[PDB]
Amino acid sequence: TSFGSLKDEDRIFTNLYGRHDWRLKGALRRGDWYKTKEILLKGPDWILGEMKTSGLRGRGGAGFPTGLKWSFMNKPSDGRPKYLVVNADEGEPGTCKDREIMRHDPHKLVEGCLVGGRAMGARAAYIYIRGEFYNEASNLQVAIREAYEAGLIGKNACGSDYDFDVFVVRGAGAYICGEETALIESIEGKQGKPRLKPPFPADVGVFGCPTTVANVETVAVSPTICRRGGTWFAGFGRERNSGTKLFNISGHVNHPCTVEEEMSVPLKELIEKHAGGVTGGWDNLLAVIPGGSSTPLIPKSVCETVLMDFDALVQAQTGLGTAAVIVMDRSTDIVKAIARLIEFYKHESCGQCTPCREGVDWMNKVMARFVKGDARPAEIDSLWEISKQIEGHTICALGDGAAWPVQGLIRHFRPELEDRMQRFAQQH
Amino acid sequence: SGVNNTKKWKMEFDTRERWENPLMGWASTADPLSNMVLTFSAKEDAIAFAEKNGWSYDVEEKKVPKPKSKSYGANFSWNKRTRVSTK
Amino acid sequence: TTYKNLQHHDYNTYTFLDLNLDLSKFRLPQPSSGRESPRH
Amino acid sequence: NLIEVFVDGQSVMVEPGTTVLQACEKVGMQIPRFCYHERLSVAGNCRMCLVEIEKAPKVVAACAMPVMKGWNILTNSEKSKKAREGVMEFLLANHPLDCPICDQGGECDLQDQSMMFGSDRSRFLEGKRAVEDKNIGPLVKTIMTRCIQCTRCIRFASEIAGVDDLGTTGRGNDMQVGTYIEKMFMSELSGNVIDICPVGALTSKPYAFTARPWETRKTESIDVMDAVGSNIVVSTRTGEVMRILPRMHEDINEEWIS
Amino acid sequence: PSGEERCIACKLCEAICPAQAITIEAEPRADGSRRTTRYDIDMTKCIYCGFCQEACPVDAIVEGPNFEFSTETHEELLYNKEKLLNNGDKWEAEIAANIQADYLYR
Amino acid sequence: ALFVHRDTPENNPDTPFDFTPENYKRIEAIVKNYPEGHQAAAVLPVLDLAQRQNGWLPISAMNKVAEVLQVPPMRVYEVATFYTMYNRKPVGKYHIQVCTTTPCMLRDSDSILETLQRKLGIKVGETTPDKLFTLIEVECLGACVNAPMVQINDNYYEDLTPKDIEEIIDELKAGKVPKPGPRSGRFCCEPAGGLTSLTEPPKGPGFGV
Ligand SMILES: Cc1cc2nc3c(=O)[nH]c(=O)nc-3n(C[C@H](O)[C@H](O)[C@H](O)COP(=O)(O)O)c2cc1C
Ligand code: SF4
Ligand code: SF4
Ligand code: SF4
Ligand code: SF4
Ligand code: SF4
Ligand code: FES
Ligand code: FES
Repeated sequence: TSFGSLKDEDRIFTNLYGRHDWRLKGALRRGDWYKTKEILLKGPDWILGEMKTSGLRGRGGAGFPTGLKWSFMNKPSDGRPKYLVVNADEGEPGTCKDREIMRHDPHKLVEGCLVGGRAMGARAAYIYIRGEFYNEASNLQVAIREAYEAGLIGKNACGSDYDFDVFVVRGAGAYICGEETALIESIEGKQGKPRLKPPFPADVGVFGCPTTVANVETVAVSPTICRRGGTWFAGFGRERNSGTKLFNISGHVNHPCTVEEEMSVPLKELIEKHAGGVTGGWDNLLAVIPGGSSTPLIPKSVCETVLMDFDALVQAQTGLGTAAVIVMDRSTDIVKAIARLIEFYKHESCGQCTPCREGVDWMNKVMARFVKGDARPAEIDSLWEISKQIEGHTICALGDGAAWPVQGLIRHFRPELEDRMQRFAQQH
Repeated sequence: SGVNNTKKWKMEFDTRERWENPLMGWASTADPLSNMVLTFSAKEDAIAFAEKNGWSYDVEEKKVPKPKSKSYGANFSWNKRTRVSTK
Repeated sequence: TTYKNLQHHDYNTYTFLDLNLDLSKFRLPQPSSGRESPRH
Repeated sequence: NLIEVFVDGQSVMVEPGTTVLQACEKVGMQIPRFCYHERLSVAGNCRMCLVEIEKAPKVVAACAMPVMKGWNILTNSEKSKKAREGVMEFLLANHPLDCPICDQGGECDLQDQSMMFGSDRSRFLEGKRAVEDKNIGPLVKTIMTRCIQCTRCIRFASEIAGVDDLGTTGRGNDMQVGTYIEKMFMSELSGNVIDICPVGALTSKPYAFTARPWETRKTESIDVMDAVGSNIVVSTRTGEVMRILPRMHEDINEEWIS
Repeated sequence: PSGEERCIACKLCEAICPAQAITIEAEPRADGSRRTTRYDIDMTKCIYCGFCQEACPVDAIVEGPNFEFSTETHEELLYNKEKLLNNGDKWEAEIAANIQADYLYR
Repeated sequence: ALFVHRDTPENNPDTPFDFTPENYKRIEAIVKNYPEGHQAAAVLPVLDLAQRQNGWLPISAMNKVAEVLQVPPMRVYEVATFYTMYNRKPVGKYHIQVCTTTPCMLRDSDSILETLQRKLGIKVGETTPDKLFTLIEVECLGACVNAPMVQINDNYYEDLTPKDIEEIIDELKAGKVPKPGPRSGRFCCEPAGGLTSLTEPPKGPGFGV
C-alpha cells in the first residue's frame, strides 16, 4: 500500500484557489446543502458512527481522535445548552490552511458547523476567528448572511425540525486563543489564558455550558464525511491515521503552496511533484519542520523515507500537528530560526505557568546567546534538560510546542552549535 | 502555608514583664521561664507533665482545618455566582 | 481562470460589525442563565 | 460515596469532589503550594504541586485533579521531585535577589520551599526582569520585582475582598500583577492580601523593616475594636508589639483579619 | 566606596551570632532606603568567630584586625552603632585592602 | 509596550469618547449575539469596535466599555493589555505591522523591514512626525505561505518586493487603498506556475454519495 496520489475526482476541498463562484448558488453547484436534511433526519449517532468508522483525527496541534472526541458528550440535556466551537485562529507560523477555507468556501465551514453541531447535539457553533483575519471574518459573515437568507440556519436547519445558530467571534491577535480552553476563556470575555484540562471542555466549556472544540478542517471535512464517505475516507491513509490534509509547504522552495493531498504521502513527493522543488536541489533541504511550530526538526538523513503519518513521525522522533512543511536550505541560519521560534513563544506566550513565564524566556535568552555564539558548550545539554523540564509540566501544549524544536535542534544540530562555540573560541 | 509547626503540641509560659535596660534599651527581664517553650506529642502527656510539675494550665484544643469543597469545575458555572473573572 | 474573491478589496473597516448588525435580527433568542450577570 | 485512594500505599477513603492536596492532607503529606490558598478558589498557576499519578507518563497538578478510583500518588518519587526542582529552578530564574531587603525573611514561603524542595545551584546567568513598583496604598507596600505571578492576590480581591482591582496585565515574563492605572487599592480586608501573598512582593508598610519573624515571639489573643472577635497572633520582639497576624479558627475568622 | 553605610537590617547576623550579642532594631529611614536605627555589638559578649562577616550578604559587618582595644571600664566595650561606624570609618583603609586581598579565598 | 498607565494629559480619563447611536445599536447587537447570562463575553468585540471607532485606545474608552457592559474596569484592562491588537500607544493612520518570525522570515522579511526603515525613517517602533505610519514587529499574522507579508490597518499585503513597496507606499501616501491581495503573479496562494489542485473542474452535488 503506497498511496499518496489523491486523483482529481476525489478532491474534498474544491473551490480553494478562488475560481468558480465562492458564494451561495455556486456553493450548491459544487456540493453543499444537498443531502443535509436527510443527514440531520437520519440521526446524530449515525453521523458519529461515520466519524468513528472513517477514523478522522484532530487536524490541529493535538491529534486527538475525533468521533471519540465528539462522543465525549453524546449526552442528554443537563439543563445547559450545548455548543460547538471552531478554532478559526491559526497562530502557528506557516499555517494559513484555515485562511484558505475562510476564503473561497466558508459555506462548507457553515455546513460543517450545522452538521457537526447536530451530530453532537447542540444549539450554536462559535467560529472564533483571529483578530487580524478581518476579510476572512467578513467573508464568513457574508456566507452566514446568505445561509440565513436562504433559511439554512435557524429554526429550519436546511428545512428540518432543528434550531441552530452560527456565530463569528472575533479575537484580538494571539496564538494562545487558538488553544482548546483559552479559546473558551477568550469567548467568555477574559484574558486568553487556558484552563486546566482535569475539568474537560466536554463537561464544562464556554459560559459553563458543555462544548466540543474543533479546528476548521476538523469540522469542515465532516459534512462531506457523511454525504460522501465514511468508508472512502477511511480507505485513504493507514489504519491509525487516515484521511486528507491541507499540506502547507513554505520556506525556501520555488513553489510555496497549500496543496490538499492524501495523508501519509511521501515527503519526497510533497517536495517534488506538487509544490515543485527547493532552491538548489538535494544538496539543500536540510532542516525540514514537518508541522507548524509544535513539531521538532529532521536532519535530512531520514527525510527521504518519511511517511506523513502521526505515529510514523512519532517513530521518526517528531510529531505532526497542522502539517506546515517548513523547508530550510544550506543558506539559512538554523539557530537564528529556532531562536526566532522561542522569540515568538516569549512575545506570544500567555504567562500563566511558571515553566512558560520563566522557562520559555530562559530558552529564548540562551538561544539568543547561541545565535551570537558567545556562550560555552556546557549549557547545550542543560538547555536540553530545561526543555525536558518544561514538557509535561505545563497546562497546555504551548509548553510542549515551545520545548519541542529545542529538542529537535539539540537532537539533530548539536555539532553546528559546537562549530559556533569553536567559531567564538577563535575570537580571543 | 505549613503544617510542621502545627503538628506537635507546645507548652509556653505566662509572659511576664520585659523592661528597657537603662544603658541601651535592651530587653531586661526577671522571668527566666519567659524564653521557655516545650515541645510535646500529645495533650494528655502535656497535661500530665503540667500536673507533675505543679503549674496551673490553660489548655487550648487543636484547631484543625475543615476540608473545603474546592473543585476547579465549580469556578466556571452557568448559573452560580462563584465564577472567577481573572482567568 | 481569474481570481473571484473581489469583495475583500471592497470591504470597509465597519463591514463585519455591520453584518453582525444585519444578522442580530436573524439570530435566535439567546439562552438565559436565571441571573443577569456573574455579579463581578 | 467514598473513594479508596492510595498515597504511597495508604488506604484513605475520601469523598468525591476533592483534590490530591485534600486527599494527601488526611495522610499528612503536604504537596508544596504557592498558587493554592486553602480558602481561595482553585487556579493552577505556580505549578509547584506536580506529582505522579501511578504510571501515567504525564505528571498532574494536585490543585485540579479529583482522584478518580484507586490512584497511587507517588509523592516522594523521582519524577515528582524532578518536577518540583525544575519548577523551583524556573521560579528562581527571574527572581531578583532582595532576600536581605525583604520583609518576609523567615516568613517567606518560597525560601522554605527552595530550601527543602528545590535544587542546590541555579544555572541562570542571563538577566532578570524588573517590574515597576505600584502605589496601591499606605498599608500594602508593593515591590513587584520579586512577584512570581502566582495570582493569589487577584483571586482574593475578586472573590472574598470583592474589589476587582489587582488583575494581571500582559503576557510572558512581561505579565505584571497589580492595578493597571494608579488606583489606590484601599478597601476593607486589604491587609489580608499581604499574608495571602507567599512571596514578600507586597508586604506591610508600617511593619516595613522593624523586625524579623524568627526574632519575634508569637503569642495568641482575641481581637477587640470590631465585635467579630478574631484570633490573633501577636508577634513581639524584645517587649515591643511588632506584628498582628490572623490565626486560623474556621468559625470566627478563617485566616482573615480586618 | 561612594559614601553610604552598608548595613541593610537583614537580621541574619544575630541568628548566626552564637552568644546572642547583637540587637539591630531598625526602621525605614524616611528617605526611601533601608538602614538600621540601632546596632549593638557586645564586646564583653561574642565569640570573635567571623560568623557575622561570613553571613553578611553585602559585607557590612566585618572583623577588622585590631587587638589593641582593651578598655578600663565595662561601659566602653558595649559598641552600639556610632562606635562601630566610626570604627569602620577609622579602619576602612586597611579592612578594604584585606577584603580585596581575601575575597577570592571566601 | 510598558503595560502600565502613567496618566498623561493625552491619556487622562477626560478625553472625549462617546459612541454614536448606531454604534450603541451595534453594542446591543453584540449583546443580543451573546447569551444574556454572562454578558461579560462582550469585552473583546466591543473594545475592538472602540478601536475601529478610533485608534490609540484611551482610558476613557477603556472605562466606557466597562461602563456600558457593566464589567469591572480592571477586568477590561486585563483584556486590553493581554491582547496585541489593542493599541494603547499613539499609533498612526495606516499602522504597518510586519511579520519577522520564521517561515515568513526565511524568505527575506529582514530586507522588507530594512527597506521599510530606509523608506520611512523609523528605527523600531516609534511614529512618523506626520503620524501616518507606525511600525510594530508583530510575531505571526497567519498568512504564511505567501512568504513576505505586511499588514496595513486591516488588509493583508503579501508576497511582495521593495519594488512593490515602491508602488504600495507611493500610492498609500498620495492615493487610495492599493488593491489588497498578493502580488507577483499569484492569485491567493496558488503555484507560481500552474496549479497543483483544482485542475479538473469541481465536483457535482453529492458527487460520489
Ligand atoms: C497550544 C495549542 C494551540 C492550538 N492552536 C490552534 C489553532 O490556532 N487553530 C486550530 O485550528 N487548532 C489549534 N489547536 C488544536 C485544537 O485545540 C485541537 O486539536 C482540537 O481538538 C481540534 O482538533 P481536531 O478537530 O483534530 O479534534 C491548538 C492546540 C493547542 C494545544
Ligand atoms: S504552557 Fe504557556 S501558554 Fe500554556 S497555559 Fe502555561 S503559560 Fe500559558
Ligand atoms: S519573597 Fe523573594 S526576595 Fe523575599 S525572601 Fe522570598 S525569595 Fe527572597
Ligand atoms: S503579588 Fe503575591 S499573591 Fe499576587 S501574584 Fe504576586 S506573588 Fe502571588
Ligand atoms: S550587619 Fe550585615 S547581615 Fe547584619 S543586618 Fe547589617 S547588612 Fe545585614
Ligand atoms: S564575630 Fe562577634 S559579632 Fe560576629 S557572629 Fe562571631 S561573635 Fe558575633
Ligand atoms: S500548588 Fe498546584 S499549581 Fe500551584
Ligand atoms: S510567522 Fe509570519 S505571519 Fe506567520
